[PDB]
Amino acid sequence: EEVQRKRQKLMP
Amino acid sequence: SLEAIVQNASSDNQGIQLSAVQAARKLLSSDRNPPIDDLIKSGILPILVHCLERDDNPSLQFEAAWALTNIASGTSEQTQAVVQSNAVPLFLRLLHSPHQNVCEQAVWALGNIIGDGPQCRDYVISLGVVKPLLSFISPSIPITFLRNVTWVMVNLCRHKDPPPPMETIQEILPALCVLIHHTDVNILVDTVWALSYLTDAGNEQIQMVIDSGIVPHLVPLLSHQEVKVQTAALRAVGNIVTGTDEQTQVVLNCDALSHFPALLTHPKEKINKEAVWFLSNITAGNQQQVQAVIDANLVPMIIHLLDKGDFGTQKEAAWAISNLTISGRKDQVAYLIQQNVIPPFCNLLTVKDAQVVQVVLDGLSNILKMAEDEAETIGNLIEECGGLEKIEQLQNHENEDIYKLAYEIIDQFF
Repeated sequence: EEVQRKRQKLMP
Repeated sequence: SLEAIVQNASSDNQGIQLSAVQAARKLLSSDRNPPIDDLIKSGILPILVHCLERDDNPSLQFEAAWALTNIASGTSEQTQAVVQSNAVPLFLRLLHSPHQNVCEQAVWALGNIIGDGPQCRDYVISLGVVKPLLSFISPSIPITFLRNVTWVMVNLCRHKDPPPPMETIQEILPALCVLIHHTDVNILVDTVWALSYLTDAGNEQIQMVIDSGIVPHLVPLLSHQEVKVQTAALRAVGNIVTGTDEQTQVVLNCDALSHFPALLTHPKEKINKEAVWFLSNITAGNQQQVQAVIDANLVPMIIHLLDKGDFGTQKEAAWAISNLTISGRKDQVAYLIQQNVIPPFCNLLTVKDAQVVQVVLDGLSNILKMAEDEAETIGNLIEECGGLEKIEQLQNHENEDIYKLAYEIIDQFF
């Protein structure tokens, strides 16, 4: 059950 | 100093303003415990939302959209503060920017908002997100952008109370039909997880998924090399086979059962468990679906998992065994008997899970009821297993149904 819901955009 | 950032973000000097909005973005992006509440209480939200309108400066709107994306990635509180500041209509408008980075950041922000919950995604859906979102799917899109689009798609299908509107499912299904032929693992995992959410919302949604034509391309993913793909695909087809007999038959007619030897022997217990759960929803079908399980040679392995599996797999296997005694013929049940189902099925009578004990007593009663000509012999098997002692001490159980049929079985068949 691994499927992201909310994602912070970090500097790559 | 955040009050100064907020002041400067208002400035009519573009350099001052861009610098302030970038400083806010940096404060929200440099680690993954950003000070989101500090920025919200500063008043920066309406200024960033205003910056989303600056079509003359794609860098300004990119930076503001990034800052808002990361505020919206926090608690539901913080996401709703972004929504309350009217960001959603401006993001929807940015979906039509000619500038791919700006589009992408708007998609990312909307994905965070949509993912907060179902009223929130219904608001975004009612404002028309779906069509522009799906219009991005193209061979010419960078793969990292396509993965962001598919993540937003999963987010649109994730809540079932209420599920997304019918019209939205109808729009999203053709996109999933396209993406299920993609080679990238992330795309496939997102696509199949979206399908597993859609098939979990009831039989009408399952019928829509079936009607899209996607199932013959979903079933072969049960044998994908990537276990995350397999896990999602097995969840999705498992959901489908919780439907009617005919919907189940669609999956069976995609050669589904030929994939199960590798799932039942898979190193991963969660795979074994979901596989037996699937199978249990097949043995609950008509006699022909029961026979299809028998002829795929899956029964010895189901019994082996009932014997030696983890507790969750053992529970699903007890369900598969008990279910088979619904529409199965006497000879299909006799085949189970010849496969030595009885000892590992009776050993489950001791588990503290009252539901499992119930299901096993159920199955034992049903099989004994229809095995007349040598029911006595089956009693021997229950007796010499040590299972008769299990029943005669379940006599003193707490649950009403449990000791009820324990007394019933010991009375009629012993």
